[PDB]
Amino acid sequence: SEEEDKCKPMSYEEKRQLSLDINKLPGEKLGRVVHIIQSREPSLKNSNPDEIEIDFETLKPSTLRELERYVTSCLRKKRKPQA
Amino acid sequence: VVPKKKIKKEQVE
Repeated sequence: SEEEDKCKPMSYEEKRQLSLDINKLPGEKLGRVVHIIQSREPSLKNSNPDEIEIDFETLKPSTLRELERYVTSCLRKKRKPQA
Repeated sequence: VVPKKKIKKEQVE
């Protein structure tokens, strides 16, 4: 149950930044966000991993914080990962 | 509302 409090809620400004940091992820690395999303959001498992629609409104804070922290491993630890 | 991210292959910028 601590998982619900351990995860901090992602605000609008943040979900925006998130959608922008996800947009920074290269095709191979962004298949992970689709995967994190599809897996953590089994309600969108009908969606294909190469055709995913990251719905930041349906994405749980957990997924969003994961997506965000995930991209940061590729973005805030490496400049332009598609270069 | 944050716009739904359309990930239709090759969306990296």
